[PDB]
Amino acid sequence: RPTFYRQELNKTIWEVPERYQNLSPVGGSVCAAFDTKTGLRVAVKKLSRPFQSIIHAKRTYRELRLLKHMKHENVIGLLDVFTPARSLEEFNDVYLVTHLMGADLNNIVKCQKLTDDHVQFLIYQILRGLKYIHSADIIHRDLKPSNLAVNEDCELKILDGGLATRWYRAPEIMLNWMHYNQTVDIWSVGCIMAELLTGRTLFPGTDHIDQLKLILRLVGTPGAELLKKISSESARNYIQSLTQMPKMNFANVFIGANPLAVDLLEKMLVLDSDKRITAAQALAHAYFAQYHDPDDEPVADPYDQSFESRDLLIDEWKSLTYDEVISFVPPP
Ligand SMILES: C[S@](=O)c1ccc(-c2nc(-c3ccc(F)cc3)c(-c3ccncc3)[nH]2)cc1
Repeated sequence: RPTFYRQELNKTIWEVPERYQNLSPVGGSVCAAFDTKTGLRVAVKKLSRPFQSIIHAKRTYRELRLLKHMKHENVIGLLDVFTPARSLEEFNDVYLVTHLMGADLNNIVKCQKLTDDHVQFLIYQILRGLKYIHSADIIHRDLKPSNLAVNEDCELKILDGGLATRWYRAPEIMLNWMHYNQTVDIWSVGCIMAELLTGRTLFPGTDHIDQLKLILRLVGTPGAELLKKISSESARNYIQSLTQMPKMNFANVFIGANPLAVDLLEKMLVLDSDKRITAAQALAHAYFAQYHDPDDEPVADPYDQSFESRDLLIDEWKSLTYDEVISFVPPP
């Protein structure tokens, strides 16, 4: 058990091992710091109010559980996990530690003008991660350009993968729809890609209903085929109210962009989550011909998420977590 300094950063206080030095605020709370033990730069995240509510406490175990599982180049994982306390009784803090990344993808579309080859590498990467994630039966639900960490290199990893702007949500999340599927991430990836290629937000909706309008001026109103599946004597309904729309040509909507890419968008941005192309499929798409390599798009171990499915007490969750903290084996 390592020696910990203590120091205060802004209002938040910080209690970490000496192997990390230079703690430096990037944004619970994140600091950039130097890992003497490996001499690589890292991100230390101090979880906010870990075991406040049951809703926090479970959320804590979830985050630790996921991060412990994520072993994949395109997906944030755990270098170190640590608590200052010793024995169960003191335990009320959790700092998570990963490879520092230092820019997110929203400060890229706001810097650069990006090449087609850029979106290529970048989107491939997103789908590389996605696909490992989906293979564990986890669904992101919030992919958006601020959950994608990119380092100076143009390397990218997926942040917050399975913890949870309306702009990147599949329509089926904006219609609640309590029980959908993994292709919701695909919709987002479309929204991200479109914007990477064009420099403007695809669907900058002002609220939840404006957004289903914006989506519709593009992908068009649903065929009686899809309409039937909307669970409503009237939640339905509510769509057909709003005028009937031409499905626009992605080709013009997206003039100038590589037509491989545009064909790819036509398949991600499909109103019907059954006809939405999967992660593993979209990587076999020509757009990624440069990068693709079947024998290098790895799946994940199966992920145990029955825990999700049950009501424990604060005391029961903080205990399980602590089990997770001390049971932690670091990588290579
Ligand atoms: C969705 S909100 O925009 C949001 C922003 C940042 C983060 C966010 N969480 C982390 C973070 C840090 C350490 C971990 F172990 C896990 C995640 C980072 C991070 C990781 C590596 N290098 C720089 C920053 N960014 C999570 C949510």
